[PDB]
Amino acid sequence: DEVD
Amino acid sequence: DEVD
Amino acid sequence: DNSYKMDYPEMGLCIIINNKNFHKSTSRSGTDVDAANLRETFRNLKYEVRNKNDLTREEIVELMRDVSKEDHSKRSSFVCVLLSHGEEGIIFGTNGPVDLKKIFNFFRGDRCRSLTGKPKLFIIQACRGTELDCGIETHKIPVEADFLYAYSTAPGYYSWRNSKDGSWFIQSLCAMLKQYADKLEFMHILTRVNRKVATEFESFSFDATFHAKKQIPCIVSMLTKELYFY
Amino acid sequence: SGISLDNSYKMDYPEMGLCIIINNKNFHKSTGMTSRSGTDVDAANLRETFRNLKYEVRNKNDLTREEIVELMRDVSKEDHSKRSSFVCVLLSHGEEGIIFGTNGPVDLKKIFNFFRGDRCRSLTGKPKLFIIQACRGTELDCGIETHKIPVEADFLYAYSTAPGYYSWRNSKDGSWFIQSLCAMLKQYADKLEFMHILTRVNRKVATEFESFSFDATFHAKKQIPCIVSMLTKELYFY
Repeated sequence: DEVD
Repeated sequence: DEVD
Repeated sequence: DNSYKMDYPEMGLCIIINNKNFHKSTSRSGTDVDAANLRETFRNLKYEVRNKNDLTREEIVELMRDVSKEDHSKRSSFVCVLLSHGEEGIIFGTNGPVDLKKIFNFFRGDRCRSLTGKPKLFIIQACRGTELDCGIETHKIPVEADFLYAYSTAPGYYSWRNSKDGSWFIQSLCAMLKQYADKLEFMHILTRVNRKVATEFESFSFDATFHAKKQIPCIVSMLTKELYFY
Repeated sequence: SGISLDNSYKMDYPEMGLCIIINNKNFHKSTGMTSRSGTDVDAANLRETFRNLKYEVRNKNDLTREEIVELMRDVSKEDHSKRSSFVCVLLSHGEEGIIFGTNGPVDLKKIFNFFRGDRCRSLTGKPKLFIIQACRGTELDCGIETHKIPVEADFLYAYSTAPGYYSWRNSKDGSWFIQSLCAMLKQYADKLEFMHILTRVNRKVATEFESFSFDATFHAKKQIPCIVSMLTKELYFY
């Protein structure tokens, strides 16, 4: 999971 | 008819 | 599991804030028609309606604070109708503006626990800017989830009111609710309010600048389920 | 004669419509922006899904801001008369009201406006769908334990996240929102009205997704998509  |  | 549980002992509160007269730091003609139309409509929907009139921005904030601290345990849902001057992201108390977000946030899933997982409906009859539409000829759930923001108008745009009949959006909102709340899902009702407002209303003005203008409301949904009032 | 039921958009034109996908993964070094790993999974998922819905899909990759703008102008100037609807999917870096080309920002309004009823006449009165997978700010959601028609009418903006919030992407699975978007379309586009489909997407993203990070600041976070609808009728894909 990563911020976009 | 009037704008708010 | 696809529709909200609406058979709590109580449907919920319907808070109506009706700002008509603003301090001389204009009068919103016909808003009382709206406030009346909404009271009756949500009365038939079996909501506990509280009408407030002519509230300062401080009163609005504290009204919403206190309501959010109430125990909503026996209530299926929550409704707030805001009637006033506005700008993008802003509603006016009688003596000035307040951030809509500041109102919405009292009821976040983490700050108003007895409404966690229940539909929170905000109906906003106000300007979202000063554009005119000229038309064309034809951690387990997010704290922001389970809000529905029914806007009278697209972002950036004026919202129209009629001094005699009431605002275009509330007129149409109440009418569709009356005809369809015992039949259609809420988004589908709101979608006819979009069509009614888009198709049946057109401004008439002696000022060419404001004449033959149009309006489309704006449905903003963070809901996680379907909502039926019946 | 015969009686009514025009509650629904006319979806039996000879063509369903264009489905444009802008897939921005690799950004110019000078911009400071990271590669959007997993967006290729989204872009494939979307193409196959909207293929099955009988859309004419066009995949574009790594477009500059100028290319993005020119692309949407050209497409807005096409004759859409034999088409039921228009679909645009944006997959990129973003901020509130802003999508990033590979070399800089594009105003989302500037794109949307090409398709206004007065400006793209062969789409007047037809559903215009914008699907936006991108940041709308930097808020994290920590969650909680359980003149005759408007020129702005007939747009739907299905945003991946709430106003002001980050939007999450999984480098292996693709973005939470597009993952759920596609899956609900496969499962329900033959059964449900579009707003009800997007509501299941809201539920799926809200309920089934939570972030796992070695960084406490970004760990155990939540997301809710944002449906923004100017539609005037019901939209069915059958």
